[PDB]
Amino acid sequence: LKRNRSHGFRARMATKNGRQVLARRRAKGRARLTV
Amino acid sequence: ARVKRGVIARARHKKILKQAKGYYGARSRVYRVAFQAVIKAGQYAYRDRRQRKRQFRQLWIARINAAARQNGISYSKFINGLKKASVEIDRKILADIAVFDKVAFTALVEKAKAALA
Amino acid sequence: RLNTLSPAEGSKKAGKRLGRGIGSGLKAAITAEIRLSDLAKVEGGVVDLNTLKAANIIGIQIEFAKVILAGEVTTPVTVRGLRVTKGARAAIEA
Amino acid sequence: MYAVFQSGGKQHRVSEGQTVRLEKLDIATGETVEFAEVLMIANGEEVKIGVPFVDGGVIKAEVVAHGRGEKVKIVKFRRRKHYRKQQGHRQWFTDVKITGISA
Amino acid sequence: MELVLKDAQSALTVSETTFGRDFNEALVHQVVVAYAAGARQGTRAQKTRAEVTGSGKKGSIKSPIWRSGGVTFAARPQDHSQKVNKKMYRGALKSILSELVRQDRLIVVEKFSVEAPKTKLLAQKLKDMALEDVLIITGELDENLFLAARNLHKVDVRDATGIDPVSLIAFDKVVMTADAVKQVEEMLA
Amino acid sequence: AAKIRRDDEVIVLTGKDKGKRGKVKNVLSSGKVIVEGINLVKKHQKPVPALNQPGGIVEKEAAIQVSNVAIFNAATGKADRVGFRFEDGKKVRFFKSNSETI
Amino acid sequence: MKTFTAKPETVKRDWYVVDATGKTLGRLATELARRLRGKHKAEYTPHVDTGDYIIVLNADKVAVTGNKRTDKVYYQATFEEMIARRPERVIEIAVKGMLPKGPLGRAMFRKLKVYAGNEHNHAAQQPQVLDI
Amino acid sequence: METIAKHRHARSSAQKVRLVADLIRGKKVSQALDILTYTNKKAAVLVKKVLESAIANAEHNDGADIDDLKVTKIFVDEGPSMKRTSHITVVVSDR
Amino acid sequence: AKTIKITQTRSAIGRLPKHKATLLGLGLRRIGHTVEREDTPAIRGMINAVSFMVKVE
Amino acid sequence: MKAKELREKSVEELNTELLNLLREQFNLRMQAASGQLQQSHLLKQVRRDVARVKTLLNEKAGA
RNA sequence: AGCGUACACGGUGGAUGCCCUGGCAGUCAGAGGCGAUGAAGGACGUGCUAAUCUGCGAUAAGCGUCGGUAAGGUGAUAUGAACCGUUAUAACCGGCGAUUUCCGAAUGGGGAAACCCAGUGUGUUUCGACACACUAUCAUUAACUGAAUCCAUAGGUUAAUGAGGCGAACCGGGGGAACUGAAACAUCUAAGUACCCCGAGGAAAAGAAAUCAACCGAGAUUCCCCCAGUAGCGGCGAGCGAACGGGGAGCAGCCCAGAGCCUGAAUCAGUGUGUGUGUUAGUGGAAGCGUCUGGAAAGGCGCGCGAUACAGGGUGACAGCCCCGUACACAAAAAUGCACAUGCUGUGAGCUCGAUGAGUAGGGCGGGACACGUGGUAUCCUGUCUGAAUAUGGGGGAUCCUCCAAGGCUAAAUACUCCUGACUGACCGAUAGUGAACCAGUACCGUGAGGGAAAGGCGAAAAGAACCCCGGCGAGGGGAGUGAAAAAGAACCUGAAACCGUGUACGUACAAGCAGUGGGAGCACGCUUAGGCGUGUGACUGCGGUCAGCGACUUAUAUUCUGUAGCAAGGUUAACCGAAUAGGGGAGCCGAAGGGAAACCGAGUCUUAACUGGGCGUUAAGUUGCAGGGUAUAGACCCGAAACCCGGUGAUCACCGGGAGAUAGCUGGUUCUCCCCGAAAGCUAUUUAGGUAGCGCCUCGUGAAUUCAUCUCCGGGGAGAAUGUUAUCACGGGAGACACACGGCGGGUGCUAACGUCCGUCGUGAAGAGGGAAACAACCCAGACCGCCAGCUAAGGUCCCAAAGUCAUGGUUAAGGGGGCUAAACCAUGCACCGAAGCUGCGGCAGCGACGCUUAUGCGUUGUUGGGUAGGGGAGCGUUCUGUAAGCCUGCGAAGGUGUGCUGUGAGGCAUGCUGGAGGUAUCAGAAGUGCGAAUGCUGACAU
Repeated sequence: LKRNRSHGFRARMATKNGRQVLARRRAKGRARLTV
Repeated sequence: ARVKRGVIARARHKKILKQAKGYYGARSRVYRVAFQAVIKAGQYAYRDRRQRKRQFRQLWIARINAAARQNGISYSKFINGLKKASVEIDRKILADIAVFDKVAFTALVEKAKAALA
Repeated sequence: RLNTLSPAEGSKKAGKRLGRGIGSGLKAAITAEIRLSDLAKVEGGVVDLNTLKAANIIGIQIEFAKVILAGEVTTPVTVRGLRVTKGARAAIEA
Repeated sequence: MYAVFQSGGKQHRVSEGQTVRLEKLDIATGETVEFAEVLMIANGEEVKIGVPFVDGGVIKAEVVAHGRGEKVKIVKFRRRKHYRKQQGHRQWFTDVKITGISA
Repeated sequence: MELVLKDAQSALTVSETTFGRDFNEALVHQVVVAYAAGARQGTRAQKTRAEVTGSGKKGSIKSPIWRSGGVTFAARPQDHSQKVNKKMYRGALKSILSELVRQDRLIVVEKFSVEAPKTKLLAQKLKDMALEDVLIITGELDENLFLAARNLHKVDVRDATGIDPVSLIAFDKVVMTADAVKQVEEMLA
Repeated sequence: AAKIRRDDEVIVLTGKDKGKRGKVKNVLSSGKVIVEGINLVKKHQKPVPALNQPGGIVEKEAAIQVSNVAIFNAATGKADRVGFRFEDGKKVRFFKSNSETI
Repeated sequence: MKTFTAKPETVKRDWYVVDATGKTLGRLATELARRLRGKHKAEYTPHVDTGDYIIVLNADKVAVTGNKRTDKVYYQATFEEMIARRPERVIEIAVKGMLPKGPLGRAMFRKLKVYAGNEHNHAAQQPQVLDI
Repeated sequence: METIAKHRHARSSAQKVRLVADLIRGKKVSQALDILTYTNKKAAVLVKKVLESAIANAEHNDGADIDDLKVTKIFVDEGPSMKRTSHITVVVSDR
Repeated sequence: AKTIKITQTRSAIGRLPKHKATLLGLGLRRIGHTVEREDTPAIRGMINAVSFMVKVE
Repeated sequence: MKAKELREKSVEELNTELLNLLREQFNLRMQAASGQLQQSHLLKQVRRDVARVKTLLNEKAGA
C-alpha cells in the first residue's frame, strides 16, 4: 500500500505537478499512466 | 543522394584478397594483414627482379670457372684470353655451352690461351 | 539536343574534396560632378540650375554641379552661368 | 647446329627450327628478316670467331607475331609510409622462327 | 532574313540579330541549366544530433558515429533558384532560334488550326506534314487545337508568350505560326 | 455495378486457359472469381474422419482474377466487353459490337 | 630459354681417393670442401648436391707447420691427444668448417669418408684415384 | 545410388557429435550399428538414430541389399545458437 | 682551335655547391659523360677547380 | 417485421418485449451453454429483435 | 595423430541487389477548439470464440427513418459452423436520430482509477427488491425566509446562467536564471534567453497625432525590399543597432459628447420564405485481334481502332483499346456554408447650433521601483491641497511651423499548424527514414520522474507436401505429389565475409621468426603427340581479436581573388504585380576623377608665403550571374571534461528533463588513382610568453632588363669565352616550417674534451633506395622512370663458407665473423678478374625547351629530365539521383553473388560459365548523406 499511497493515481492527481506529470504521460502515450 | 558503400568496398576487398592466396592463414584471410602481406610481397618482388641478374651472373661465372679449371686455366685468364682474342660471347652462352657440350668449351679455352700471350 | 550542350572550357571546376585517399593530393552634401557623357543629349539639356534632376543624371537633391571633364567629349555643349573649371575651356570649345 | 647471335643487347643461343624470343623489332609480321650477325656455328668441328661479328654467318628467321608479356605489378614505393602504388608493366616481345643456318 | 512559309512561298522579314546570330554554346548551356535548376523543389531534411529523440550524456548516443544517431551535416530545405539576366535569357532564346533556323528544325505556316476539338483531325494534319514530335507555337491560343494536342504525348502546343529555352530544344521540330513569329520577334526586340 | 455475375458464360482471356469457356459459380469479394473447370488444383487435404472428409487428393476449382475472364456471347462466338445502359426504369448490361442487350 | 638446373634425381657422381700424407691440413681440407660442394664440376648448382664422394686415407699423417700443434684446440683437450686417439675427427671438423650451414650442407658433408688405414670397405665401388 | 538422412537443430554440441561420428566414418553399417550400440557417449544415441533412419530410407526407396551399405559421408555442422545446436548428416550408399 | 675532351670521373653527391655549379658550367650532368670544350684560360681554371672528379684527354 | 409492428400500442409493445426477452434470452443462453442449440442464428436474431423493440417503446410513448 | 595451402560440396551468418500499405520535407484550400446535455485519455464487457486489431456499449462488429447502390452478404487475422438475400426491408455507403456500463474536472460520502457505501423524489411490484432524476464549490439574477439591527441586510432555500478540466503553435501580461566571451575586475553580451503562471482569440496587439521635420514639407495601424549592417552606441573592443526618406500588398475612418427640423428615411445584426452555387452517398464514361518465345504476355513480329480520356493503379513479365479508373456529361429525401428580393424586432438618411472630453493638466511637497544609486539621469503612482479658457485659448518644437488630449470603436494586408482533403519531391529505402513500415512508446530497466530497443519479403494463385517409411502416437528427415522453380517448405526472394565442417592433391612433427620473395626439383590433374607448357603444393637454396554496415571540410551571411558568359560608360534589379522560370517594377547598389589634413581645385590636382619637391590620375572597363581557391561570423571537418542554473521525482539508502551540438585546454581520427615541382625546424622588433607583425624557404600565373651561377684578367666593383630548359628580380593566389638529430672544418665557453651554447662551410637523415666495413641513421662509394636469365665500372675484394689470382716481380714477419693459413699476414710494383638500382646495350612510358610537317592531337627529331616527407599545380576513375529517356538492353534472362579471359601506368572497364529471376541504362550536362585500415568509434555476427 506504500507504493499506491505516494505514486497512486489519486495522490498524483492531487497536486499540480502530478497533473503535469500525467499530462506528459498522456502526451507520450504510455500504456500505463501511473502503475 | 544517399549512396551505399557496400558494393564498391566488397569489390575492392575481393580484388585485394584475390592476389593474396596462399599466405598461411590470417595473412590470406584477414584483410588488415593481407594488405600488408601483399605490399611486402610486391616490394620483395621489386628487389628480386634486380637480385635475379646478380644471382644468375654469379652462377654463370661459377660454371664458367669450373669448366675452365678442367682445361687448366683460371677464370680471369680465360676472360683475358677471350677479350684479347676479340670474342664477344656472353657469360650466359659460355655457361650454356660449358654445361651442354665440352668440345665447344675446349675450343674456346684453346683459342683464349693462344691469344693470351 | 540536350546531350550536345556543354559549357565552355574552364567554366565549371570539380572542386577539391580533401580527406579522400592519399594519391588525390590532400557643402559636401550638395557637391557633385558632371561628365561629358552625362547630359550629352537629353532633349533640352541646356546648362542651368534646373532641368538636371529630371534627366536623372546625378543624385536627386543635388543643387550645385560643375563641368568637370573625364574624356569622351563628343558634344559641343555650351556652358554659361555655371561654374567652369579653368581646364574646361579647352575641350568643351574644341 | 646451334648459332649464337645478339639482337636486343642480349645474346641468344638458338638451335635450328626452335622458335626464340626477342625484343620488339619494327618489322612486319609477313617479312622475313636476316640476322647478319652470328657469333658461333656448331658442327662436328665448330667454327670459332676468327674476327668479331663473323661476316660469313647469316641467320634467316621469320617473325610470326608481336605481343605483350605477362602482366607485371611493380611497386616503386618503399620505406613503408602507408602508401600504395602498384603500377603495371608489359614488355613488348616478338617470337621468331629461324630456318636455315650458314656456316 | 527570309523564311519560307511552305504554303504560299512568301518570305517573312525577320531581323538578322534575332534569327541569325551566331550560336553561343556557353550562354545557351548556362540558361538551360538555370532553367532546370529553377524547377527543383529542395524539400528534404535530416535530423542532426540535437534533434534525434533521446537524452542523457552517459559520450552521447546521438553522436553521428553511434548507430541511430544524427547526421553529421544534416541538410535543410533550400532554394536552388539561380538568377539569370534578362539580356542573357533573350540572347539564349535568340541563339536557339537562329540554330533551329540553321538546322531546318523550324518551319513556318500561314495558320495552324483544326475544325473541331478532335485529336484525330490533328493527328491526320500532322501526318500530312510528316510531323510526329513537334512544338506548335501560335498567337491567340485556339481551344480546338489546345484540346486536340493535349492527348498526343509527342506533340505540344503553346502560345508565343510561353516559350522556354528547354522547350525549343527538347522537341525535334518547332512550328511557329506567322503571328507567333511576329510576337516572338517583338518580345525578343 | 459488377460486369461479371452469377451463371454467366465467360472465356478466360489469359492464364493457361486461353479460349476455354466456362460458367461462373461465385465471385469473391477480393476481385477474384471461380469458374467451372478452368483452374483445377490438386489440393492435398488433411484427413479428418469427421466433417465428411472428401478423401485423398481433392481436384477442385481455384479462383482467378476477374480481369482475366470476358463475357461470352453466342451471337458472334467471341468474348467482348460489356457496358451498362439505362432502360426505362432499370439498368441493364449490354455487349459492345452492335450493342446487343443481355 | 632458361639456364640449366641440375636435377638431383639424375646427378652423376664418381668416387675419388685422396691421401693426406705430407699435406697441409688447411689446404687439403679446402680442396676437399671444394670437391664435395661440386664446384669443380661444370654442373654446379647451389641448391643441389652435385658433388662427388671422396675417401681420405691416412688421416694421422696430417702435417701442420708452426706452433699450431699446441695453439689448435677443438671442443678442452689439445690437438696432440686428439690426433693420437681419433685422427679422422680433425679432418671431419676441418671440412665441416668449409661448408654451408643447413640440411644441404650436412648432406654434402656426409659424402666424405675419412679413415686412418688405407684399406676401406668401399673398394667395391671402384673409387678412382685423385692427386693433390 | 546414394541415400541421405540428416537431423537438424539437434540439442548437442557439434564437437561432441563429431567425436562419435569419427568412430564410424568409412565403416560398414553392419558394424557401425553394433559399434554405436555399446558406446556410452550421449551423441551415440543421436548418431545411431540418424544412421537407422538412413538405412530405412535406403530400404524403402531402393530395392534390396542393405548388407553392403557403407557409411561414406558423415558430418556434423554448427547450428543456430540459443549452446550451439548441431546438424547431423549421414550418407549411406552401396558403392 | 684545338678542342679538348673532358669526362666526369667521380660522382658529385658529397660535394660542395660550388663544385656542383662548376660541373654544371662544364656541362658534365652525368658521370662518365664525355664533352668537348675550347682552349681558354677559363676552361683551365674550371678544370683546376675540380680535377679529382674529372679527366682530360 | 421492422415496420409492421410500428402501429402497435405501447402496452402491447411492453408485453411482447417482456415476453421475448424473459423467454428467448434465457432459453437460448441456457441451451447455448448446455451443448444444445447447434445453430447460432437464433442467438443473434433474438438479440437484434430485442434491440429493435427497445428502440421503439420510448419515442412511441415519449419515454 | 594433427597443422598449412588450392579446389569442390555444406551449416550459423544476414551484407549486397529489387520492392513498399512507413516516414521526412512543402504547396494549395478548410478549420483552429472539445466538455456538467459529462471533455482529452483509460478500465470492463460485446461475435457461434481459444487470442489480437477495429467497431459498439446491458438496444453492446449493432437499433429506427430517409436516399444511392445492390447479387451478394454476416469487418480482418485464418479459416470453419450456422444463417440472410437475389429486382427491391440481404449487405455496403451517406443525412437525420435513439441507446451510450465504470474511472477520469468527477460533482451524494469514502477511497488504493476504473471499487465500496448512502439520503430524497417518482414509477413499478413477486409489497422483498428493482427502474429514472437530484444530492461538491464559487460567482451572478428573480423570489421566499432571514441575526448583529424595528424595517432592512449578512446567511440559508427555491427557479435560471457562467467557470472549474483537456489541447501543438501563434498573441498579450506577470515572473524569470546560469555556463560562456570581450587584452583583465566592474560593465556589456549571454538574455528578457532557458524555464514557470493567467487570459480571449481565429488570428492577436496596435490603429487616426496635443507625431516629425524645418520655413519646402510626409500625413491611421501592421507587414515586405532599400535607406543600412549606414549614422550612432560600445574598456570605439567583442558585439548592439537607427531614423528621415524612396518603392510595394491593404487603404476605412467613424460614433457619442445634447438639443432643434421632415421622421422611424439608407445601412447594420437577428428573425422566415424562393432560386442558384458547393460539402456530406453517387450514375454514365471510348476503342484488339493473329502469331513467336515463354509457367504465364501486358514483351518481339503484322495489321486495326479511341483519344476533351496516353494522370494513375491492379491483373501469371513492361497494357491507351482486360478491370478499376481519367477527360467530359449528370446526380440529393435529408443536414449544412455562401449570394440575392422578401414580412418582422432593434441602432435609424440628411441640415443647423452646441461640444471639442474639468475637480482634468499645471504647481508642487516625500518616497519607493523601473539596470539606471543625483551619477551625464530620464521615468509610473500617490499619503496630500489648489486648480485655469473654451479656436478669441491650450500643447510641442520672441518669430514661425503642426494638433485639439484628459470619451469609445475600427475588417484589410500580418504569425503558427493539434486536425481535415488533394498534390508534389535530382528526400530515405529496414544499421536509412520517426524511437516505432511488424501487436512501439510495446518488451524491458528503475519504487520515481524517466529511460527505451531488436524485429519487413514463400508463391501469380496455399495449390502450405494426400499417401508410404525411419523415429518415441515426438523433434527431424527420405520418398510421392503440387508448383516454372522445394538451388521457393512456412527459420520460406537474392544469400557475400569472418567462423565451423567432409572429400581430393601437395608439404610438414627439438627452441629460431618468418613462413614472403628469385631460382626451383619432386609429386597429381590437363596440354603438347616430346621442346622442361598451365593449374595445385613447395624438399633445397640467396635475400628478408576477425568480418559486414555506418562515420567525418557540409550549409547560410559578408569580404578578397581566379576561370568563364551577357552587356559595356554603362551594368543591374529587390519587395511586389504577373497571362507566374516570360513581361512589368530603375526604389535601390557599383563605376565612370582624382588630387588635396579639411577647405579648395580639377585632367589636372598639394604642402611652404610659391617651390630648384615629388605629385595622383586618363591613356588599364565597370557591372551582373555561374563554378571554384581563401578569410570572418554561426555548431563550423568529426569524436572526446569537471563544474553552474532552471523545472521536476525520490529522502524505502541523491536521481530525470532542459540551458547544451555549453565552455576551456590537449590528445585521437579524416576514406579513390596518376603526373610535375618540392620545403623547413632559420633571422628582425614586440614579447599581456598567448604569441604577434615581418624577414626567410616552397609552389602556381603574369611582367622584366638576355637576369643569375661557374672559370680567367683588371681594380679593392669592371671586362672576357662557352655551359646551365631563367637556375636572377618584381607583382598576385596558395602553402608548409617556425622545439630538428648526428658528424668533418674555423670557434667562444671549456678537462684549450663534448652529441651544454649559437654562429659561417657544410655532408647524412628527417624527405634517398643500393654496394662495402659481419649487422648497425652518424665511415667510404653512390641519388632507384619501367622491363631484360646483357656488358663495362666506383668503394671494397679474388683459399672455402661466398663471385672473382692458392697470379708474378722483391723484402719483412713465428701475433695467431669461423676452418685455417708461416703466408690464406705486413711493406711496394704490374697484369688481370669479381664487385651497385653507377655507366653503357635493346625495348617501353611521361614532363619540359628549339628547329621543320600538322598549328588540338599525331611526327623527323633535337636534347634534357623523371628518389621524395610537409606543401603547391595539373589530369583522371568510381557510386546515388535529375534532363537527354514513352529512346536503348532486358524472361532467348536485369540488378546482385561467385570464377575465368581480355584490357588500362591505376583508380577502373568489357565479355563470358554457374547462381540469381526483373530490372538496368549509353553519350553529354547538372546536385552530392560520394570512395575507410585503426578515432580505448557505434550496431550485428563470429571467435576466445
